[PDB]
Amino acid sequence: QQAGTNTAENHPQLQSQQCTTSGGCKPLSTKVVLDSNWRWVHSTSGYTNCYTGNEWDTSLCPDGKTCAANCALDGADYSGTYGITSTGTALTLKFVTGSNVGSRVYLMADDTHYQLLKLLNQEFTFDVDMSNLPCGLNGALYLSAMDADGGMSKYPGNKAGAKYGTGYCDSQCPKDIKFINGEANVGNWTETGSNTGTGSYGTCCSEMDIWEANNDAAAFTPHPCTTTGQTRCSGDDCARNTGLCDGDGCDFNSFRMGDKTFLGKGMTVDTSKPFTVVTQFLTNDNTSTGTLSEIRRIYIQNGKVIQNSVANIPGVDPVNSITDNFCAQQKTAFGDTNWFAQKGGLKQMGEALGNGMVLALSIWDDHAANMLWLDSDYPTDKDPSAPGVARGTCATTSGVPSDVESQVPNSQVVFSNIKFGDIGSTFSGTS
Ligand SMILES: OC[C@@H]1[C@@H](O[C@@H]2O[C@H](CO)[C@@H](O)[C@H](O)[C@H]2O)[C@H](O)[C@@H](O)c2nccn21
Ligand SMILES: *[C@@H]1O[C@H](CO)[C@@H](O)[C@H](O)[C@H]1NC(C)=O
Repeated sequence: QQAGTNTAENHPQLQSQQCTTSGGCKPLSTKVVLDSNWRWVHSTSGYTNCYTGNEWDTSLCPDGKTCAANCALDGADYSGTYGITSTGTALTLKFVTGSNVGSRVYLMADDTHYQLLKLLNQEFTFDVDMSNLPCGLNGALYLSAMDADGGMSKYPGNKAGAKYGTGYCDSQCPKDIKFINGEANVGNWTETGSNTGTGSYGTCCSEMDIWEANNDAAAFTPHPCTTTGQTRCSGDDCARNTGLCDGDGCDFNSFRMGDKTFLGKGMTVDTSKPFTVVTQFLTNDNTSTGTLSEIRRIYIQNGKVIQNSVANIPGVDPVNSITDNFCAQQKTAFGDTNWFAQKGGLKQMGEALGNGMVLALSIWDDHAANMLWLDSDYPTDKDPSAPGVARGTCATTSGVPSDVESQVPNSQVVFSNIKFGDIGSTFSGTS
């Protein structure tokens, strides 16, 4: 895609902190940038749309390469169009803004580079307010193995780069991404919604879901892929689980793991109020070259340090962190194939983490499964009483996009106090 000039692109500021054991925490002047899929796409020589609603202009975009040459991504009115605002340290992502639904942004080191986080033997910490984020919604904070420049160096067809949020990929190998590898994904374009469609290509990469949640339920989930970095896929390579990527991931959702009173409104982690979420990525030898061996989670709310809930499933060790063993036990017990292990487990996830990954923050609803996998029973044809079926208390009728968009359009998530660095250094304790 080309870079458009009709609308100035000003990235909202979102300060983060980098922390070390000896030096404590220091501010970084990071910013956020809207993902390219949400942007206006128009002719380089004017104002004519290359994409309107859910279809491409066949004149400007008769094929992927011609499209990318003819078409520019342009600047965004963050608040006005997409309901994205920042105080400078707190990011608010609103659900529905006019005809726009949801958003995704990436943390930037500067105006043309994503911040590249390397979190092996490190921790990531943030605050979240989900008080206005109900059933059916997902306020997500996660890592994707994108390139810092959004693919600009890799793909001659992409002259827009990170400044315009290009180069997305994740473990779902999404085919609804409009620009991939510097070409518009116009092949066999198929409408899937009023403003969405899919093309013949997907874009795959390893993904660490630090946070996927609403005020009813939350999950953290590593997703390894056999690839290395952002990879365009075709055919069965795009297929979830059987292809390049572990789309299911190895998830830890406290409720799914058999503790139904740990997280939610008025629970130990009280989702009706803001709280702090710490995620630590431990290696076997406590070095940044070691193998990722454990993902720990600690919560802080009202000054109280809250350890992660314990798994309570027959045939699963009662642990409270993600490990390769936990993952094998959980998959066996829930009846899910361990695609996680097949794609290389924590070691592969950690290799991705070590290579550096981009922070994404997003609010979305779910046209495929109504977010039932997050906060309800899933699959909808399995016995709810079976280990792993029940993930939340939301009704199985919840999360229909047309429903939530009508019913709770002003839902929002607020992500704040972003910090990362040495294990045990982004928060402190005392008696
Ligand atoms: O909830 C755990 C997974 C779930 O993956 C989840 O899908 C979501 C939608 O793509 C992703 O955002 C999550 O990161 C992923 O872990 C599968 O979509 C579901 O079919 C299933 N069945 C059993 C497990 N799971
Ligand atoms: C690594 O650190 C953990 C603390 O989280 C400690 O229990 C363990 O003994 C350490 N391992 C080595 C080899 O230093």
